[PDB]
Amino acid sequence: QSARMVAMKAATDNAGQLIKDLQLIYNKLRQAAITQEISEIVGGAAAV
Amino acid sequence: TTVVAAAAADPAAMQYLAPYSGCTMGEYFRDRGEDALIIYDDLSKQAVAYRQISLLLRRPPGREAYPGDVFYLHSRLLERASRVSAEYVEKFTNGAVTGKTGSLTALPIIETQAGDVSAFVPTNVISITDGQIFLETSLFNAGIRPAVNAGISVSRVGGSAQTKIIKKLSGGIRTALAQYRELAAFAQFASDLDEATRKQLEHGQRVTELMKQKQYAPYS
Amino acid sequence: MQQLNPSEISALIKQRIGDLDTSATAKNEGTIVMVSDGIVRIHGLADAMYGEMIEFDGGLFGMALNLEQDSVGAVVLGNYLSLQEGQKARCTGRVLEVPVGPELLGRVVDALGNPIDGKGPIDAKLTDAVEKVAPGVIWRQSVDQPVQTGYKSVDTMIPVGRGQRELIIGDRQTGKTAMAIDAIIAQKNSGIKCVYVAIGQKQSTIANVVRKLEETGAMAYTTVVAAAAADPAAMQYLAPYSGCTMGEYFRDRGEDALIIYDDLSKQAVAYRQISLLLRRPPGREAYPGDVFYLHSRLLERASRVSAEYVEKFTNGAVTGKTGSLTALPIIETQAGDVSAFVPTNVISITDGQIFLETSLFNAGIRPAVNAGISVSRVGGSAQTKIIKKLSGGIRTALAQYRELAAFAQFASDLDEATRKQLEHGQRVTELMKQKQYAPYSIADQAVSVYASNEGYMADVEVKKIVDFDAALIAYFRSEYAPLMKQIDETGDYNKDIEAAIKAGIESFKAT
Amino acid sequence: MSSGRIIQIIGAVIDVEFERTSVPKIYDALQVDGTETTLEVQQQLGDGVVRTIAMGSTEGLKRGLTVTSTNAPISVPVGTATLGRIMDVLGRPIDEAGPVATEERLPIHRQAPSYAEQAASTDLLETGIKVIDLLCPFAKGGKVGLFGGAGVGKTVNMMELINNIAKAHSGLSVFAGVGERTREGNDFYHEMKDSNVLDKVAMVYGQMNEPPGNRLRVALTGLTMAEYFRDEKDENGKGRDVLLFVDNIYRYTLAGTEVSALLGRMPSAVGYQPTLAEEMGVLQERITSTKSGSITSIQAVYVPADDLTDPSPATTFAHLDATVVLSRDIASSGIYPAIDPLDSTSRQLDPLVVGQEHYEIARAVQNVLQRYKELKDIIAILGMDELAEEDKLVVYRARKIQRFFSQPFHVAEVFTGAPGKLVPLKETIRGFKGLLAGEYDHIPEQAFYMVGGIDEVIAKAEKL
Amino acid sequence: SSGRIIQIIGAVIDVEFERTSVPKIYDALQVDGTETTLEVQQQLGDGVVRTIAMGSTEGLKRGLTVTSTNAPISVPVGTATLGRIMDVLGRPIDEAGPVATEERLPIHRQAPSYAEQAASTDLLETGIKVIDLLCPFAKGGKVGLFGGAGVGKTVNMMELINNIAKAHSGLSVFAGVGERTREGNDFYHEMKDSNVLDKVAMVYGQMNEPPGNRLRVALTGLTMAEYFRDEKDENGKGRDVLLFVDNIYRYTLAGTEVSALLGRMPSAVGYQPTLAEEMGVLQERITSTKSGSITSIQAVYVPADDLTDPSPATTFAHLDATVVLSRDIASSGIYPAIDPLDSTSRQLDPLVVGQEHYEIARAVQNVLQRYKELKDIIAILGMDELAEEDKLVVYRARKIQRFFSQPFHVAEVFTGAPGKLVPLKETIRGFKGLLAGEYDHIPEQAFYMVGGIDEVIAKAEKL
Ligand SMILES: Nc1ncnc2c1ncn2[C@@H]1O[C@H](COP(=O)(O)OP(=O)(O)OP(=O)(O)O)[C@@H](O)[C@H]1O
Ligand SMILES: Nc1ncnc2c1ncn2[C@@H]1O[C@H](COP(=O)(O)OP(=O)(O)O)[C@@H](O)[C@H]1O
Ligand SMILES: [Mg+2]
Ligand SMILES: [Mg+2]
Repeated sequence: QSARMVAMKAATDNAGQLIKDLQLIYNKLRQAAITQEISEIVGGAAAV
Repeated sequence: TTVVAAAAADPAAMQYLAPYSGCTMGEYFRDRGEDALIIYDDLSKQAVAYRQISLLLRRPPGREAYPGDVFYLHSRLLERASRVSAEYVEKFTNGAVTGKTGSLTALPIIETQAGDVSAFVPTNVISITDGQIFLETSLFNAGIRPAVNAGISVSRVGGSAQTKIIKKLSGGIRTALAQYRELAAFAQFASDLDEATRKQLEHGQRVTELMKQKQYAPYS
Repeated sequence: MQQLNPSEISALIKQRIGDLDTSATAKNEGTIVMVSDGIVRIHGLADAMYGEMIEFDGGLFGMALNLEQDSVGAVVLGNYLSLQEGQKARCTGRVLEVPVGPELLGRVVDALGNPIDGKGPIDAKLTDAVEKVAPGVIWRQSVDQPVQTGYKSVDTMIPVGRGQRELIIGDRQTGKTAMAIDAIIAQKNSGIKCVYVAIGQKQSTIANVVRKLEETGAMAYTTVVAAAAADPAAMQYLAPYSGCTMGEYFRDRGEDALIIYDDLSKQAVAYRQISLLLRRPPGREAYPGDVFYLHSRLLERASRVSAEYVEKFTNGAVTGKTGSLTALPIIETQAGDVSAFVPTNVISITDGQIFLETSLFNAGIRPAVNAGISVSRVGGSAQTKIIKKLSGGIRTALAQYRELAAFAQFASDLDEATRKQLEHGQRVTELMKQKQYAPYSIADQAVSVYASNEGYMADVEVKKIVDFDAALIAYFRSEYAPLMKQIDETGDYNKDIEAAIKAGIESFKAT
Repeated sequence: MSSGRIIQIIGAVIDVEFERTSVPKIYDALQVDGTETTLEVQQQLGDGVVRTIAMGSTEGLKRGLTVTSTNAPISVPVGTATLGRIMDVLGRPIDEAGPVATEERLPIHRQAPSYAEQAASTDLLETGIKVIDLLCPFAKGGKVGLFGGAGVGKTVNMMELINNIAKAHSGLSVFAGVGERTREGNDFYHEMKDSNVLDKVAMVYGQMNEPPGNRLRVALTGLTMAEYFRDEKDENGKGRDVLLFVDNIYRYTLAGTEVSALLGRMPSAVGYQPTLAEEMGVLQERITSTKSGSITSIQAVYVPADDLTDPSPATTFAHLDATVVLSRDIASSGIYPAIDPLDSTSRQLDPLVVGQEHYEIARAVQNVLQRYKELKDIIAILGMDELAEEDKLVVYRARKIQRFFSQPFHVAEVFTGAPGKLVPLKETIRGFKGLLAGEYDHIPEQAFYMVGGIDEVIAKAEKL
Repeated sequence: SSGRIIQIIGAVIDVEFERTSVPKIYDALQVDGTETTLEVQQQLGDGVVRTIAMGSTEGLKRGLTVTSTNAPISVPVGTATLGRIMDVLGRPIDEAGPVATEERLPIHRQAPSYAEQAASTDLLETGIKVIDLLCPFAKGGKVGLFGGAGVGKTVNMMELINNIAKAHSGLSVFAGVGERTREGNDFYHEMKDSNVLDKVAMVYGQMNEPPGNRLRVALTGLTMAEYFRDEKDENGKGRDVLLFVDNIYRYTLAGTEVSALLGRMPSAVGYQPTLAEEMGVLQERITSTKSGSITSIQAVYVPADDLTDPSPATTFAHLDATVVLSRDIASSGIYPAIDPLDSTSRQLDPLVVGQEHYEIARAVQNVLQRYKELKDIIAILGMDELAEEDKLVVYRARKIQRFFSQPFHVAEVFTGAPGKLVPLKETIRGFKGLLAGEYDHIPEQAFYMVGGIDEVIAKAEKL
């Protein structure tokens, strides 16, 4: 019982760490997507 | 066999037009009551070259610098590839040939970036084709040669283009593959599952290995 | 058809109606046409040169950017709100000059050689053109000469030679500016030159640094140039070039110097703003593709050169001396953006790089040095024989240690080899720390690292060890003063010297 | 003769022509003849052609209509009477209580403060709130980052800040509503009025019912107000030191993006104006102290999309000096204010700033509060009495700390009775140090709640 | 007669000529005043032509006269150029006076025809365990090095030169394209310390010069190589060709620098849409023909470590051997930092390297692949929660990684240890034994930065 308890605690901690990781990468990707699309739009508008 | 060459350093329009000529020859055989096949190698380079050509014309660009008509290009290209009625060619030959019917199959190649499928040209070509045939890198890296991913590659044609025996056999094979794919997430825990599930997994493993083959070594 | 030329002006048209040629005194004076945001399109200056300074009836200066069939585009040097078209400007014939020489020391000055400190009008004997190219390859000289940081970690893992280039990089308030000023103070007997450029900083901050260097007496062999955020974009975008030009003076006299580039990132931002305001089509992250060239043009100018090259620069004025120039860049990242575009470009050009980890600084480790991604491409050629011999694999061992510890965070079945490796790695970790304004002598690091490699420190407390070192040095400088005297006078490692060090170590362990 | 006539109109941007011998400079002020709308020079288009923005609605207007200039940037009333008055960006009363009393007018723009005037010292503002006073001391002429959602007493904290600065340091208060929603603005007014503090503050709002230029320039408006008050010297020189309240600077950046887009200029990395940093700075450098007088800033900050790496907050942090964050749980725990005493960061947190002992004390408090925070989970799950009794002592002491950091407010006096208590350092410091010594481990947590200095705490404890 | 400037922007210039004579699309242009040369770019028509700069842009004023040569850039060629360092124009910079050859050859030509295509199928060892196992070379093949910033690409280039060119007999050419001058001076001094300096001919274009010089620099060197490959040996076909290029990506970057200024609209990214064409015309000038064989070595910078930026991807399809470095692995301290996974070679079938070699390579590759998939779970769960075979796999792969670290005779400057030139036989024997598990009782560190399996055992015993 003790060992299972400790392992669950560690699992929770690793989950939190991975959550941080994913959140950071998500922010980066959202920024990149916005950049790409706005560049597309401005180029297309500049076409005329 | 015949091959037409558009080397990387060749003039852009040469690549841009070669597949059309290849289609011309393919049809030429098809219009003789015959059937044959052609292979399209990486329409991606062709698309990029046509992009360049268009841009030089100061053409109105679109997403990923692509004008919309690239669709129209590929459509009217692949549209030409199909099988015709014997009557059609027979009258085309003006009765020179009566029995046979014409047919033509083609295979285009699309190259993916990070295996992405949402890419514009892949999106289009998939929307056009009869179905997908897909290969995954890691499977080739998993020794799976070829590395077909049956999870996503299908054909709307179905067994209609298979002989009696092979259609008769393929069923349980597909079923076993589906089962094994189903239990992928637990594949690393074969210690507490059901015994019958273990048997299904073992069968999937064996058939998986059965799908290995060398190169240049086709089977009757 | 297309838009109007911003040069077809009813006045100009009527003038050509009167007569076509002899326009504006053969184009010696120009008249402004188009005004926006420190950017000025002007008609009528063909005598003007690309990249030339442009005088104004406003008493200000302009930067030549676009020489075109009918008009010229230029950027404003200083505030532009006092402007309007229909005003007069001219071409100086001089091209982008700036004062330079010994007189510059201990002055706070604008990016145009203008005294912003108000401590008397600064004079000069020579000015110089700002934009130049770095000398030829047959004129460079391999870097071999020490540069001091007074830092245990830096001097140990990352030697720095005169004429090399090493990036300092981290997140906001990781002590980057602190590292730089330490380096500056670390030069007070080297007799080498040093100068500081700041980009887009608060005037208060600039004054803080100014006063710090004052009280430290640093304002005796140094000069500072300010690019505050209030300053016009072009000013900031140009200031590093002026700093480079000022520095090269002494390398042109066969002497070495260090220039401190602060906030090159903000400089890049400003230049990007300029380019976009010029309707320049952008690429990734809106930066124009020349940013790589932008920085490289600056960076390559600072280096070590062949003595005959300067002897050529001299007219025999120098009998042959090794000319060199070292620089220090600063790049700021956004929460571990190590793969970020601009920094990646920077690394491509630098000969060395140092990155500081945020959490370890928050974990109190100062300086919080990521030994992993921190290198000096020259290697041991930049340190005395003592450091060369004592060091050699320590940084790599530390990196492998941290890798194992990261893998062992869910492992608890260590053997003795890995257990002792992790223990020693922790040990060496806490070794590598010091406080702000704590210049180490070389002998300090020498005896410390020798003891570390000699297991005199694995036996002591992970906490007390810092005291174990401080008191150790105190003991040693108390007792063996001529020994460290000699070695820091020379930096020489001899076997008898090693025996004396061992004697000092054992005497300390006896106390 | 400055009358120019409209030539072209789209949306909000406005174009006029003038004579090629008399052309207004950029940022000059244009009043439309026969109407109360105003035009702002943006870029000289040559040929006597100027492209400008309007200040308000644009309706009914038609081309060829005459407009004059002022040959100068915008000037607004400034003076002592400006308190208790709500004006527009143009400094024109909207309280509808008569015109502005002063005849003193100053142009909105001026260059950045001289390098020579940056005061050669850096010291700390005294406040009586007992929390920032230890953990995040403010510099003199600093920028304070403030975060957290509404309903946690933001207005209340501002109330207390104003009360203290005006009371002890005789500070004057200016508030700027960037992108304000009218209802909360009116509520804030009524609060200014009931709590007898209105007479000491100057108020200007820009609503989100206005074209962007209004919202952009209310900032500089309030800024200049503050500049005038500070540079207004006192007896024997030494004009006051003042505090500036500005809401949602992120809205400011957004409005800047607005006007840049309307000019037809390409976006930035995310899509902001490429010139973003320029206006950000231009705002910043006029926020500082001087050899005469000082100015300090409180700025409401909102982080859209929770991106600490977004360009707008990134540029913000380039000038931030202290960070204060507001909690929801802490307020729900009946602790006011709900300042998290664990995320607030101060550039001034250095032994070279607050002194040696003060620095170490604060660090020790931080350690205790951390230590207890990681204790919390174990206390929850594995009970309490399964730990080191020293750890339990830590628990009690940290609980006392948290109970103590809240205090009555002099503004809270009118709210719920219970007159507030002003407290400086050197007593907070001593009391906290003694608490760290554990010499008060014989007292319930109650004596620390809703109370002033440690002397008061012991008075209550004896009386409890 | 002569033309003159109309406008100046950056490195792009315009000249006005009489309709009687307008220059051809590529021709050398002499600024009649200062010392600057121009290359024709476009036939802007109506006597208007657009060009690029070959020197600094300064002193140039709108209207200054300029003449044509009616001839494109032609530089000296031949043995007299060897052992020398010339500029992008062939002018000496080594202060060795003028080159004693008067043979001249243009920088532009057509790609070799298909009929003249030759095929190289002859192995080429490197003495490098991870490469010689996972990336065999054919003498005369196309080999490229992919890698991000500072990932050690240059070091690998020098190591390969040391372990091939010296053992090679015959001429050799290498050119850097936008490089750090320090390394250039060092490398030149290095050959000067050696005696192969005569055998090599040397070219620089660096990140300190106007972008025009940055642009068409490699053309000179590759033309040198074309000459040499086509130079018939005295009574025989020409000696092989040793080619070495630095930072081919810099070529594309140089094109990018002006691509906009040509009035071209941006491509899918700021790149030029022409990209592929100027890439290919470069690439196809590198094949080995019936006459002569050319060995191409290319270090390729990776922007933002994005392998799938347009430039790396597009370049990628022109090499038989693929070699990419991984930033994290270097951050893990291993040298060389070559990914076992992505790096490939077309010479990898059992029909070339031998059945046994192919089998061993396949096996070790599959093991590493398996571990890589497995690597995530242990991040969540304890490694013990895995099957015993899985633990064996983990340890095997980790020790393989350790074994890949190979000390080099250039890396001693960084550390001090000597390099290792391991014969392929020892490599294959050691790996068969490892995948035989003959060493599943050995500490992992016994494999790190070592030579052969015998050295691994010696280290383990020294442990
Ligand atoms: N080695 C050290 N020991 C103790 N304190 C340090 C050390 N290095 C830096 N600090 C502290 O860190 C604080 C902030 O660092 P610093 O202001 O130098 O960062 P910065 O480079 O200016 O970054 P930014 O440009 O974001 O302000 C300083 O007040 C200083 O006291
Ligand atoms: N074989 C090796 N052993 C140890 N360190 C190496 C080795 N190869 C490269 N390095 C390290 O990697 C860096 C190589 O950078 P370099 O190759 O000069 O530039 P780039 O890779 O960007 O072309 C050096 O700083 C060196 O410390
Ligand atoms: Mg700093
Ligand atoms: Mg490189």
